[PDB]
Amino acid sequence: MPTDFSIQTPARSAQNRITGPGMLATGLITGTPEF
Amino acid sequence: GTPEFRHAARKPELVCAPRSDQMDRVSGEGKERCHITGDDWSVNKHITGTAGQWASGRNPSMRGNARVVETSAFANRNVPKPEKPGSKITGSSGNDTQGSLITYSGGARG
Amino acid sequence: RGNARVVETSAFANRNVPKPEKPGSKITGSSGNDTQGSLITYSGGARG
Amino acid sequence: GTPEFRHAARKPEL
Amino acid sequence: MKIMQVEKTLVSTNRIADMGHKPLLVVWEKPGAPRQVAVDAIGCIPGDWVLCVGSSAAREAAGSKSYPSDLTIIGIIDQWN
Amino acid sequence: MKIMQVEKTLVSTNRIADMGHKPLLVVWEKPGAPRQVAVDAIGCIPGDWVLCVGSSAAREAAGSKSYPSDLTIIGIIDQWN
Amino acid sequence: GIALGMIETRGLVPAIEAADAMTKAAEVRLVGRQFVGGGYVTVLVRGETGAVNAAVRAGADACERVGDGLVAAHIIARVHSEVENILPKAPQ
Amino acid sequence: GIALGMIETRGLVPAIEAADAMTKAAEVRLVGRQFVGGGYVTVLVRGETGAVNAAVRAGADACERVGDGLVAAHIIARVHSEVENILPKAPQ
Amino acid sequence: GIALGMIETRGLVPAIEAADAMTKAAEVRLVGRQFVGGGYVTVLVRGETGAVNAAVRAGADACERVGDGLVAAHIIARVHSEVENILPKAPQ
Amino acid sequence: GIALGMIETRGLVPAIEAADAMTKAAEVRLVGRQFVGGGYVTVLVRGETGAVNAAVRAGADACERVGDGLVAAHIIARVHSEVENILPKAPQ
Amino acid sequence: GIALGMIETRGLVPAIEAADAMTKAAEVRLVGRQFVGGGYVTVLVRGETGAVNAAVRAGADACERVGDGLVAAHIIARVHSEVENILPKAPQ
Amino acid sequence: GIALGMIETRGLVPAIEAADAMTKAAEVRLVGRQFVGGGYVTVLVRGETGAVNAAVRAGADACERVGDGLVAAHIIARVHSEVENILPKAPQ
Amino acid sequence: GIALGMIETRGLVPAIEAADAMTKAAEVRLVGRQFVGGGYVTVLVRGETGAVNAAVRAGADACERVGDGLVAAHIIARVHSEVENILPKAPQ
Amino acid sequence: GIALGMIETRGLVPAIEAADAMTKAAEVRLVGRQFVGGGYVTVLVRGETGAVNAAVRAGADACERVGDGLVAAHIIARVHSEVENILPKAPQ
Amino acid sequence: GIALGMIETRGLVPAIEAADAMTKAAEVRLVGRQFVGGGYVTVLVRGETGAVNAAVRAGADACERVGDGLVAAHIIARVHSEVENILPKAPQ
Amino acid sequence: GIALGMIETRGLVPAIEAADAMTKAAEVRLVGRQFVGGGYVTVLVRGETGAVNAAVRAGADACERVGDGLVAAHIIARVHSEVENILPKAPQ
Repeated sequence: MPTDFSIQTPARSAQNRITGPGMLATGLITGTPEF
Repeated sequence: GTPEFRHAARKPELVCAPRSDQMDRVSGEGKERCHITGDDWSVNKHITGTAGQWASGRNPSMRGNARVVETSAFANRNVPKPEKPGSKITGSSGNDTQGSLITYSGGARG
Repeated sequence: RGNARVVETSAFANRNVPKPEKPGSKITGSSGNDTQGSLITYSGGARG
Repeated sequence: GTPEFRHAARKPEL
Repeated sequence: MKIMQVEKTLVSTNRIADMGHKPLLVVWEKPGAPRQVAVDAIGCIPGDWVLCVGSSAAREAAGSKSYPSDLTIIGIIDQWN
Repeated sequence: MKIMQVEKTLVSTNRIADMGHKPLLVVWEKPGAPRQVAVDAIGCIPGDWVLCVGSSAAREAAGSKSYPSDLTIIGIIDQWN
Repeated sequence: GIALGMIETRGLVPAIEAADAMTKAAEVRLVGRQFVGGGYVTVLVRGETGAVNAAVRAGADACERVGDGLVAAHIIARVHSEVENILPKAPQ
Repeated sequence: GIALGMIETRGLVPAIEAADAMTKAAEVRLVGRQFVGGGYVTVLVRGETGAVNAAVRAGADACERVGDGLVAAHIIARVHSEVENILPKAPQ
Repeated sequence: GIALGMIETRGLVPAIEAADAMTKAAEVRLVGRQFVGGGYVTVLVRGETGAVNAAVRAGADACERVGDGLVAAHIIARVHSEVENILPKAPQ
Repeated sequence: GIALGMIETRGLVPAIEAADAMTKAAEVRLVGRQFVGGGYVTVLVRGETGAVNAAVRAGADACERVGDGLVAAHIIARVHSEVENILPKAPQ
Repeated sequence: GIALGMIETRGLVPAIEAADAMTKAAEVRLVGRQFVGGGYVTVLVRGETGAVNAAVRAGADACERVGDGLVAAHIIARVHSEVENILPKAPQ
Repeated sequence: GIALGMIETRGLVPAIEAADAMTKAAEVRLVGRQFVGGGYVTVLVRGETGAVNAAVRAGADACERVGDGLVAAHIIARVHSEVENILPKAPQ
Repeated sequence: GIALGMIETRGLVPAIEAADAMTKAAEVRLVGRQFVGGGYVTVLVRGETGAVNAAVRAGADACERVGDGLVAAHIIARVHSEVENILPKAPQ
Repeated sequence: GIALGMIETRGLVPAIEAADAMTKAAEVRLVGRQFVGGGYVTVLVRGETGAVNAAVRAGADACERVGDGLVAAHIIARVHSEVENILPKAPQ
Repeated sequence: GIALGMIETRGLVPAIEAADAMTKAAEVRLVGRQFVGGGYVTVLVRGETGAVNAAVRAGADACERVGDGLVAAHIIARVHSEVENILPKAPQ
Repeated sequence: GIALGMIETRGLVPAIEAADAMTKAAEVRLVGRQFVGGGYVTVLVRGETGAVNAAVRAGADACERVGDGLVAAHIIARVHSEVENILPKAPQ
């Protein structure tokens, strides 16, 4: 019985965290901290 | 009465939850103790938005460790008190020993 | 004689209906605040 | 707020 | 007991809670006599000659031995005047 | 009960201790009538028509059976005269 | 007076006892008597707020042990204008 | 007279037995029979107080073991001028 | 307002309480009180969906302890034009 | 169409929900509402046979848990001409 | 009238609920809202005695489970000419 | 009179009860009402020594079980001249 | 929209967070902030009833986490005229 | 109204079912149906906050098992004024 | 002709097959075919509830094993007026 | 600035330390210091989002061990325009 879109999809390859310059070199910096 | 039927022939006690057993998040018209059926402004867990994490996570917050004594008339309700004034006065004075503690100059029972 | 013996909806059948907790009064001052008579009630189910 | 405190920070009933 | 005619009703909202939910009626020995008030233990319409009892008796008559009342209507006279 | 108007307050410092801390009010059936005194079990301002119970009941009316007074204000009449 | 007292009973004999007792207790006007259905009968009085409070309390005590009994005794001192449309003005 | 006897019953057979008994047992006038709903029927009589007391007593005893029985039997010595308007003047 | 809010009560005293509590809690209109029979009385109000939600919640809380009680509390935020025939336009 | 669909409920609140759920659900006309006594209310609809089958199922599901609930949900695809006299034509 | 209803609460939310209830439930006038300190808020109303009794009862029930709750609900039938000067004439 | 009675309470409702009861008990003048802070409210009366003794005893009994309760009832028959500087002369 | 929503919090930081959340979440206007004392802070929002309900709920969720937290959340759809005087209708 | 309700689905058939249930349940307005690509079809409704809560609840229940189903049911009682420029005004 | 039948399929071939089967099997007019994105196509019919309940059964039988298959087979017996804006008109 | 920072503390001495630590830490303005009541003092700062982030972290770390301590440390990156009316502009 035909069951699924048989077309492979790039978007549907996954599932049918915040990346920013803030991430870069976090450990190295020494300075005022925010939270 | 359906074709099938003829061929085949061949809950809460109270609409309003107990007043003692529930406390409502929003009192007043926001109360959810009574079960109103129908189209009623209530929202399933399916539905997302408006409240929950959508009101709670917008602004960062830190809850500090400072829970301190309340100085108030109500917190002082059970303050330690000195021994109650008494009266050894005799004669007709309206010397009631059973009512509220009236006191005279120097903490003398009145 | 068919098989249909069903509930009576009546004042007498509702005599032992489940009822919500009885209103009480924490009112003070001279109000004729009798707590022992029949349940009089005010607007909002407030004991009267 | 003592310099040290900051540096480190880096009865009867009646 | 005294033979007193009901004149009207009386209403004290600030009445003591010990009075319970009991009607109170202005009464008089004749029109123009001093007006007393009695707990209406019977149901009496205005203009009714009635039987009013003394104080300790009144309390029991009004429904409880400790009831606060020194006057109570214990009956309506079948015919008076 | 009697319908009596409050005229003023009364103060006995030498009152018996059994009277407790209870207000006392001069009362009268009309201005010019004999002045009685009643334990004010309700709070009554001067000029208030009031309901006053008599024997026995009064003792329970303010304080217990032990409490003394033979006259007590058991209410204020919502409207009189 | 514009306050509404009302006493409901399981039948008419308790209701007449309530109406009589309410009318006798204080200066209130018996404005209606209703057969709700199922044997529920309601008596409704309109008077001054103190008078209605005095009436309803006396009516309920009178009819509590009369007949099948009392259901409700309610006082409403300020009645909304919208509810005055479903309230009788004179008994039938 | 202006006294009222009311005998509520479950059904009309006990009410008609109650009303025969009341009317034969004292000089009282059957003023009404009311169907209240839920099978409550009130038979109301009017006469001087002693007649109403005798009548209500006879009626209660009569209608007690007839059918579904007596719900209430009540005497009102004097009836308020306001309760008069909720009371049937003549039987129907 | 085209939302309907209906409270059902056992008896009329709880229903009048609900009408009053609903009409005073929200800008709703008491449109009718219906004696369904079996001692069921339905009070129907009509206003905007928020006013009707508030009003029904208020009515339910208010009538839950007056008399025999609340049988139902319901909202119809949009009502079909067919049902407007079986719905009472004005309390009478 | 001449098919009859008939929801019956204990109370009027469940019945207005059933009527509204039956009218929104399919192309059917609400032909009447009856108070049968004893708490019972019967909403009746008329339309083509499939219209009525889809309405009487929408109505039953809607009012099933509203008020004292559903007593009967029944479809008759053609009614005898004698049964048309005991059926209302338009709601009142 | 010259009667006083006072409803002390812990917080102002229970006090505003207490004052809405009092004002809607009887013909009483909100004369003041006082912040006493320690989170005690007194809402005071003035009207004839029966109105104040109904109002204070409604208010107490209303403000009881709102927030930190009711500290006190008290009625004074007649208020001394001296207590008048410690009482707010108009709300602020 | 120059004697000073004074009654302190955990809130304003007990304080008004005390002031009213004191003013009603005997011929004393309500000279001040203070919000001490923390919810402590003090009522102060000035009158003849016997009148003030009668007033304060009656005030304390009145407010003992009202609200959160009584804190102090004190009588000072002869008040020092220096203490009359921290005593109010007329209430606000 | 005359509906009134008040959130009582312990502290001004919680109250401010609450206000922000309510305003952002729903259509409400921030009518007032009153410092109750004892540290209770009340933020009042007036809006359409439903809007007010949603806003208050959102605020409650948000405020509880920060500071001491929610003391109360209340919605009064219809505010009596008298109450309007006490609540700070003016935005300040 | 300004509340926005949004029911995304996997296909147009689950979104026409969701749109029908939303529009019938409450007084909302389909403000746009969107094809997002991937199969996602969003149904956006704008009405009062009470109406939108009722509508989205009805829509989410209706389309849950229809077709490929419900992805998201989401209510925003008030969007920011900049989020209103990426919202459709009328359906295409 | 107010009911809607809707077949969603994975491709245009299953959809054209369903359209043919539906239109041949009962009295339904083909109102539109929508490309939904992601390979979903939806064939909508409009007719009576029986015509349509018979068409959508016939259509799902045709296209179940044709191509990638059927995603949804839904019938809406009465379509809300608002939902008709998001529905293709019959010239499609 | 647009971002709001807030440090609540139990006492002024902890708050002055937070105000100093916050203002020294980043480019924020001390817009207010408020005595809430009950010994709660809030220090409020308005600057850019980055500065207010860095500042409020400095304050919370400084005042935590000072005196009674910190109740809360909150950043609102953009308060609603309505919350501006209840926010101080310059300390007093």
